[PDB]
Amino acid sequence: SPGIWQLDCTHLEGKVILVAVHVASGYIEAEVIPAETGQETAYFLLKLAGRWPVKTVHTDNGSNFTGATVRAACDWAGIKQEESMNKELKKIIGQVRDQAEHLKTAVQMAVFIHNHKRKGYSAGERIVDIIATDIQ
Amino acid sequence: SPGIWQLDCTHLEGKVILVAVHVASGYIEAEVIPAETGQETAYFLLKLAGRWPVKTVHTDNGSNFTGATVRAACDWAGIKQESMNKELKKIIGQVRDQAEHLKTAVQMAVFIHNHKRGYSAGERIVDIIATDI
Ligand SMILES: OC[C@@H]1COc2ccccc2C1
Ligand SMILES: OC[C@@H]1COc2ccccc2C1
Ligand SMILES: [Cl-]
Ligand SMILES: [Cl-]
Repeated sequence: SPGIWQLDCTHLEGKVILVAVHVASGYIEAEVIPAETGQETAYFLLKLAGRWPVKTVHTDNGSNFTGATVRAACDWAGIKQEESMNKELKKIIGQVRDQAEHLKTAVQMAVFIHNHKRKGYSAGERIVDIIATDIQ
Repeated sequence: SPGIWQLDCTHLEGKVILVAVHVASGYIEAEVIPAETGQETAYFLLKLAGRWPVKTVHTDNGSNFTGATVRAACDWAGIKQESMNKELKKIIGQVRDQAEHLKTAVQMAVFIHNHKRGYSAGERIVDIIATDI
């Protein structure tokens, strides 16, 4: 389904990365966040939902999903709750880590490479095709 | 034209907001940044280009575009530098009180702008890009 995303966390270098995958396409949005808290998780969900039509997010249901602020953000945005990438994404982060001072910039180089890679169609072309198909 | 974006800056509450508009659809990505510098601008362009197929960005050509780091980010990403805004500050206005931080109001405003509807800016951008594919 076009509105279904999976959010997972991954840790690198003492920092927390949130990785959202659009399940049907393999497109990703990812960010380094200062801490895995309710407030940061809510803000990430708000940003994601402002950019793509997010109906359902599959999460690990952990501690940063149980609070008032996340619940409020999901409610406000119209979002409901209901494997390879974390490792591949880390592999690309690995490949590019030295070219940037900051982990955040390496992570965004990795999002770029992941979504443009053509192995065919890229994940970028796949997401837009599946959503344009749904609108029509 | 599907790969053409316009980036501008706007200032509110002592902070700097970067607003990228996909010119053919009116779809926006926007962020609050800690300063209008070469490094923050290059990182914003890198994020944008990893999410949407950005071929050309129209900028104001100011100081934060003249440096080594922006030039490098645009080169690396394949970007060249050859209405949907005033509304934004007005939506930020409407939602400002519901968020402690300006950043969260700006992202409420991006959501509202892109979802408002016979098509939203979100539907228009995906229609335009799917067609070009
Ligand atoms: O009422 C929830 C709104 C919209 O989403 C967020 C996200 C993070 C922090 C605050 C809020 C307020
Ligand atoms: O060498 C350019 C790359 C890709 O983009 C950015 C953006 C900000 C800072 C460094 C870099 C490295
Ligand atoms: Cl998480
Ligand atoms: Cl600017």
